Amino acid sequence: HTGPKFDIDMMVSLLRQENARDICVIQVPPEMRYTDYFVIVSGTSTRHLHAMAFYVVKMYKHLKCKRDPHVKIEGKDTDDWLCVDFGSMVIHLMLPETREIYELEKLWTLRSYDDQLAQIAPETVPEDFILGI
Amino acid sequence: KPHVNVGTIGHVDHGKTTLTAAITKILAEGGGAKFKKYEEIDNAPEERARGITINAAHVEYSTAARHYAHTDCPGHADYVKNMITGTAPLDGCILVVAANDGPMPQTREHLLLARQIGVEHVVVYVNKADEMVELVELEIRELLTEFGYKGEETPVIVGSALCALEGRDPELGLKSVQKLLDAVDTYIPVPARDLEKPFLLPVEAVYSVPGRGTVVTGTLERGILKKGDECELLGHSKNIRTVVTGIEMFHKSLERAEAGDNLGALVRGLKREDLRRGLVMVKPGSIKPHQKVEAQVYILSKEEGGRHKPFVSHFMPVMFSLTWDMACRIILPPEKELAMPGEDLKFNLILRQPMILEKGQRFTLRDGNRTIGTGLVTNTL
Amino acid sequence: DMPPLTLEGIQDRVLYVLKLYDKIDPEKLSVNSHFMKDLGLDSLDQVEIIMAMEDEFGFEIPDIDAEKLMCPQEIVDYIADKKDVYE
Amino acid sequence: PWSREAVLSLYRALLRQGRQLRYTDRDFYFASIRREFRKNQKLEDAEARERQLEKGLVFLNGKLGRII
Amino acid sequence: AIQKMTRVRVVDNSALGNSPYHRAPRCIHVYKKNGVGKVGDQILLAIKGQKKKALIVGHCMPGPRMTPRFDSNNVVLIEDNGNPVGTRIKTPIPTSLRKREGEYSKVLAIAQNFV
Amino acid sequence: RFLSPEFIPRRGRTDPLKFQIERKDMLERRKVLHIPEFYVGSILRVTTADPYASGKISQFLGICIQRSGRGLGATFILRNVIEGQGVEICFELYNPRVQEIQVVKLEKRLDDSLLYLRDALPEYSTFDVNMKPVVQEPNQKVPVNELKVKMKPKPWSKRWERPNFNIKGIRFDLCLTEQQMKEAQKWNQPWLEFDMMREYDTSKIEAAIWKEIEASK
Ligand SMILES: Nc1nc2c(ncn2[C@@H]2O[C@H](COP(=O)(O)OP(=O)(O)O)[C@@H](O)[C@H]2O)c(=O)[nH]1
Ligand SMILES: *P(=O)(O)OCC(C)(C)[C@@H](O)C(=O)NCCC(=O)NCCS
Ligand SMILES: [Mg+2]
Ligand SMILES: [Mg+2]
Repeated sequence: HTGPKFDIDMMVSLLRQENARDICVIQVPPEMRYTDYFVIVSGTSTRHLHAMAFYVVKMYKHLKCKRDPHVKIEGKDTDDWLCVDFGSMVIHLMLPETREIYELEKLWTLRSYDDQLAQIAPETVPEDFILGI
Repeated sequence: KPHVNVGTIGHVDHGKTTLTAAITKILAEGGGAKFKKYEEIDNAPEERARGITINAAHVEYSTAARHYAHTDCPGHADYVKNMITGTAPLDGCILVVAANDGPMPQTREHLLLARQIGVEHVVVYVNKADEMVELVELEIRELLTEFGYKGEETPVIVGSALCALEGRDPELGLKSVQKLLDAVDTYIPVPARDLEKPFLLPVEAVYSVPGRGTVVTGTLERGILKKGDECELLGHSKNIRTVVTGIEMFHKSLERAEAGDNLGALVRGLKREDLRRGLVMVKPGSIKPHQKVEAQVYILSKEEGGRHKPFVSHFMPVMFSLTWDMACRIILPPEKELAMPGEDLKFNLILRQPMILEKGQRFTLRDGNRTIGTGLVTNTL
Repeated sequence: DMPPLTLEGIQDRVLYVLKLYDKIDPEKLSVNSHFMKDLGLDSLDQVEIIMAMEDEFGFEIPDIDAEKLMCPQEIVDYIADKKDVYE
Repeated sequence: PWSREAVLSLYRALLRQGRQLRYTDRDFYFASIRREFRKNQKLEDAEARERQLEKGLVFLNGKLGRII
Repeated sequence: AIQKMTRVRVVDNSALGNSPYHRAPRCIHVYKKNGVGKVGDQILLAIKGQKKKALIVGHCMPGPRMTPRFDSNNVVLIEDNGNPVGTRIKTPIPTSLRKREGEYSKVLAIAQNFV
Repeated sequence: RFLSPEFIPRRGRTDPLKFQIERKDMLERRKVLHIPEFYVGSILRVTTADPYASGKISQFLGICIQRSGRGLGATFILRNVIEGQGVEICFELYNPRVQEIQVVKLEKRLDDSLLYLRDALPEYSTFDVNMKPVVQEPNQKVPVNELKVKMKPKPWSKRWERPNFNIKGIRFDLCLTEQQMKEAQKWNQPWLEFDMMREYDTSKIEAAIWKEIEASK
């Protein structure tokens, strides 16, 4: 049981040996009440993504503390996007296609200041509440 | 106080753990180091790394002459895993033989793998002696000759492990452990440390800056990096001659590199397309890739999570060494039909492409996302 | 360590880094042609070039002057301030 | 932009941080910052240049999230 | 509680949700043993002459104490796969969505505000 | 003196011992976490531990709209419009999960409940998430906001115009008509002001609670 713990340095190196295409590991501050560390990794094919996700979870259980809760992989039915949540780490397995459309790194580095939030504007009801054509 | 690692080795019920308890017990009288209970040593703490679970008992005893670290294992299957993986490498070893049993073909494997761990200095102890004792002693010298040791200079000490632990025989039990203490202080008590060997760098990352060139990062284990050194990169049938320009540590320029440090090698006049992970950084003419390799691989038991069905020759697992991944083919040695789980034996495994494999290069064999074997290179053919 | 800062040797190492760059090729590259116009490089492109000079000689380039450095000849003159070459 | 200096300063400063990267793939980080500064720029109005610069400035700070 | 024939609000940057239309989106079906749907539950939508699956994210009916209570019925459009069609969630989502059983991680990933 | 609403018990057939038990438990918790004097109009920022995360800290700011419950389970509800979404959270006072309660702006409104703020215009419930606390001298009368609020169109969550709600903080003139007002008057119940056995005096009760509290400290 005793030895290596579950943390970024071990987890990333663990990913890299399965030919992780790109890795973005993001430190999340405590005010954003989600996780300590956000991770995005890309893949070559759909079956390659399953390979990685399933290795990571398998290795997790090996080094897992007894009281450390068990984890669930998400989106096995999905083609392009797979996600696994740990205690204080969150990982997203994607094609390059879905990276181009989600821009998860941009959202989490700069929150309210991203381009995607700028295009969309809040809709307000008119004064006296009368619509005109 | 110089500190080295030394570990017990031998057949089951040869009083290995009793000696381990005894050697710390006598030192407790003097108050040299912290001692553990015999029953405490019986229960080995669990160590988990690289998908391999091991019950290794570690006891720390400091003799007056030098500091020592000691390792104990409950089982033979536990013993082999420790030394093949080399989680805690041992400079010396103690071979323990029972008076009633002495040498046994099972104990042979213990000394046979000792050739592969690069240890050629051993200590023999005889226990359970409560002229027949002297009869078994001569075969041990002959046994060590077979492996490649010279049997004559090996120290063989008469005593009883239980006598030493209970302190009932000062002339037998006590005199034995002090003789063992003196024998280890005679044979390889001082550690071996040199950096004369050419440096090997498995490339962890390939990093390119325009107007700077490719930076390749790796952890040192042998050798020292210097600037302006003409160097060779080899791997995946790609061999190119180039020169080191800069070395990077803590994002600073440094002339000299040290083992156990992750250094960033700067190279010029090369393309990022050619330079990928899986490449190895060495001096030219030093080493060459070996396609066919002899190695002793421990096949994992069903208990840990190894596969239930034993494999036949021409089986194709996945070979993992350094930073490179490749699949291979295992041909089983003759007289054997299949290789059952929980049993370790030497193989001739053949890689798809010629890839570098040297002596003492630890590896794990895999099938997709599952581990079936861990092994160490015995010979390059 | 003291390297001999020969003006000719300075020129060689300056053109060495420019041929290392992807955008510009040695065919149209010359000692006297400037980056922005002649070699057809953007302002952001320039920033990377000066970084190449930054780590090579190991002396800091302030952002105030980095702007005016738009020519290889300007550079070989600028780095001549580091160690005065006459010849 | 707000200042022609400020944008070139920002492009410089960001790439300096890229050297200090530990876990994140450094080739991708550089590629991602390059293309951002390319396709967005060369075509903008005066008012939105105040916003896009600020977006980069909070990237520099990394207060809300820092890539490592 | 969002049941059959309930008007909902699509809180996404998705084109389908934010498109101007004569009908508000209606809850066709609730994927629960009993018809009532609380937060985290999946429901089927009739928008713009098509059926679409959606995740309930906050509602007007009071819940457990420290859990937030919204003033509109907010849903996020999702594919059958589980992939959200939209890219961003402007509106805050409750944090409770995390610990609940199912595929919530992706939606959390694209959300900005937690309340 | 100010006694927290929770301490004064409702009319019941509950034995006094049950209240004594609960009071002791409440008072212990008050020592650990300072409970500020706040009113229904006041603005509060509450910091809590977030169980859905690994002990990360959540703060929420909003205007109090109601304060209810008795004993340990006593509660209050905070309202606020976050970036174009109305949010209401009910908080337990004696929940161990809560880290800190601060009074950002201590004021009373005209009426004791503000649930009508849902039907009021959005801006009346929109409060800045990051605002500086504004403090007054200790021996000052608790300030009252005499704001009346403009409303949305007449379909409301409840019929506020009816005298049972007795809302004094709504600009009725703006939204309603005279005939609607006289229609609402049909539900007046004028005897109810003078019903003598309907009243609940807490004078002696509060006195005994004070005696317990001064003993505690
Ligand atoms: N008579 C005698 N018995 C011994 C001695 N050392 C160990 N034993 C016996 O060996 C048994 C324990 O074996 P153990 O040391 O656990 O085996 P190992 O750990 O596999 O070497 C006990 O039942 C002891 O009686 C000895 O010096 N003399
Ligand atoms: P350089 O000479 O290629 O040009 C500098 C510039 C591209 C950074 C910029 O000043 C420019 O010419 N275009 C302004 C449009 C723009 O997006 N401004 C930068 C805001 S981040
Ligand atoms: Mg033993
Ligand atoms: Mg209603």
